[PDB]
Amino acid sequence: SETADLKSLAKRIYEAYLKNFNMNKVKARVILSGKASNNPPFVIHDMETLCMAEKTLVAIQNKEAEVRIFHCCQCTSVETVTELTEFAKAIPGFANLDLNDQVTLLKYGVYEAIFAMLSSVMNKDGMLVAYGNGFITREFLKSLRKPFCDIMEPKFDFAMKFNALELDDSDISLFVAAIICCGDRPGLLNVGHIEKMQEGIVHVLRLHLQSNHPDDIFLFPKLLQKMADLRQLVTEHAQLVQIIKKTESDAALHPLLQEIYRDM
Amino acid sequence: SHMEDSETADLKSLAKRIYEAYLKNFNMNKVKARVILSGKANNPPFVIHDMETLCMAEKTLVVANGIQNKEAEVRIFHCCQCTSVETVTELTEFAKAIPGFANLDLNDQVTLLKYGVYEAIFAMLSSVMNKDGMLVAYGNGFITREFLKSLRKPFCDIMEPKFDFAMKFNALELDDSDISLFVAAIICCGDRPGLLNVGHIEKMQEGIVHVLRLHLQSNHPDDIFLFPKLLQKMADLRQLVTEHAQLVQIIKKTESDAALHPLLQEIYRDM
Ligand SMILES: COC(=O)N(CC(=O)O)Cc1cccc(OCc2nc(-c3ccc(Cl)cc3)oc2C)c1
Ligand SMILES: COC(=O)N(CC(=O)O)Cc1cccc(OCc2nc(-c3ccc(Cl)cc3)oc2C)c1
Repeated sequence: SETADLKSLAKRIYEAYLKNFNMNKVKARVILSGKASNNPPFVIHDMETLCMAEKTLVAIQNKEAEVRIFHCCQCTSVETVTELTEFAKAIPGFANLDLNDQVTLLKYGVYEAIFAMLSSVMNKDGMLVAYGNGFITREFLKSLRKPFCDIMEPKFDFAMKFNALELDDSDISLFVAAIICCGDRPGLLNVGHIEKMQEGIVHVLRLHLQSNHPDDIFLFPKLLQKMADLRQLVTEHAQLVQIIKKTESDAALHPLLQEIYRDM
Repeated sequence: SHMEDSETADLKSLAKRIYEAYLKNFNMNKVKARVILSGKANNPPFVIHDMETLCMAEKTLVVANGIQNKEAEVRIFHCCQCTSVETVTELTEFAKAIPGFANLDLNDQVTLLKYGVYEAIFAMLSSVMNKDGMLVAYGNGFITREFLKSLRKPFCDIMEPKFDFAMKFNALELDDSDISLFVAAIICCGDRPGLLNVGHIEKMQEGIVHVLRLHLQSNHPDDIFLFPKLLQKMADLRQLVTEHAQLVQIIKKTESDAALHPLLQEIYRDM
């Protein structure tokens, strides 16, 4: 045993994952079963059901129904950004880094990470919203007017492909941690150590997937591709967001998310 | 007041003569298709969702004589054509059965058909589709939309746009009585280029359009504006077909193992 060091680290990240994230694949897959355990979610398929949801599920009414979704989306992503930061701090090594390195990894990582975890609450028909109490159809999102329907579709594409890997929360913890702890991110200060720290989380991820998915020994290689597809997905997302802000008159970009995009 | 007059018994006759012609000449219809999809029909469809079930399908559904060893995308491509060629035939027989259609100039019979057939195929294709996939092989098969997306460019760009159409179209909750009339109005279009007796064909559409109007008002008095909604769909199909005409040519012009059926070639020549 020298890897007894590593098997440890894997639980430390995954505990941090279970702690700092209210929404997880195992919880999300149980909800959408039909083995609902209590009440099932509430489905949104159009207006009527949307505005019944905007009643019972949120805290708006003045505005068009497209921007309601657009704004609601940011409420969720900001919460998640917060959860992601608390999770980043609970990664061994992350705290040790320059303050301005802790901010940069987080800047370029959070979205790649949001969309990877977003797959957990998506299937082909829709996604789990409002803390898991709601569910909005993919169809409904596509049957919204341009350019707002071009928003969510590409993420569904990603998720279907992603959930085909049939990863679990233990895999997703390490995977997400490999996304945050990335040495590519422009403007890093201690580039060499972030890399040594990456190559370390990458190692445990590789071996974990080999214990958990012996049935596909090439899963890790495939996650490195998904990591690639995520960076493009985010670049793509950056622009669809820019555009909607610089055209659509009632489009309100939260100042935190604005900053994240600043100099994308 | 008044019982039913024969100026409008002529109309329920038309909507009646057309509907039967539709049942006579189309092997697949919306009533059949939904029964097959609910699994309330009795060895149900066979799901295709990967390479294995694709290949193990062609074995027990179509074995390929002159295709056995091609790629996987080009199989679907060719497979698709067998179905549409079989549909054009069914569409032509159905067109011969529309009152007035046989009476038209022989060239006019084939021009209305040239421009109508794809508009009608995709309109009717909606019957065999849901959000997940579509019925294939005379009903006995089923292929995931998912799987059709999970092919490469530009092959996976073919079938998606028709799923967009169909989901919106099926939301109109139309039935075979409506579709029969709608298809007839598609074929009988006074709009199509190079027509030889444009005035009579105009008049002919107008009659079929008028029957469709009142039939929709009867069978769907809950959406009194179903008819206009359907006029929009005609438009949506013209462009769906147009876009489709160009992705086919691309796939012909580029993809070196993409054969276009010679009947379909002729059809496409000039759109
Ligand atoms: C611009 O919006 C986005 O596409 N995103 C937010 C961002 O850029 O920060 C991406 C994104 C990230 C995470 C989740 C997300 O969508 C969640 C989400 N939540 C709703 C919604 C609408 C009404 C009610 Cl009552 C409840 C929920 O819709 C959606 C798509 C969307
Ligand atoms: C070029 O092919 C096409 O996209 N089309 C044909 C054409 O243009 O004439 C459009 C089209 C028209 C009508 C139906 C259609 O889809 C039927 C269809 N049938 C299959 C298939 C594949 C393997 C097996 Cl074993 C069985 C069936 O796939 C598809 C899409 C597709």
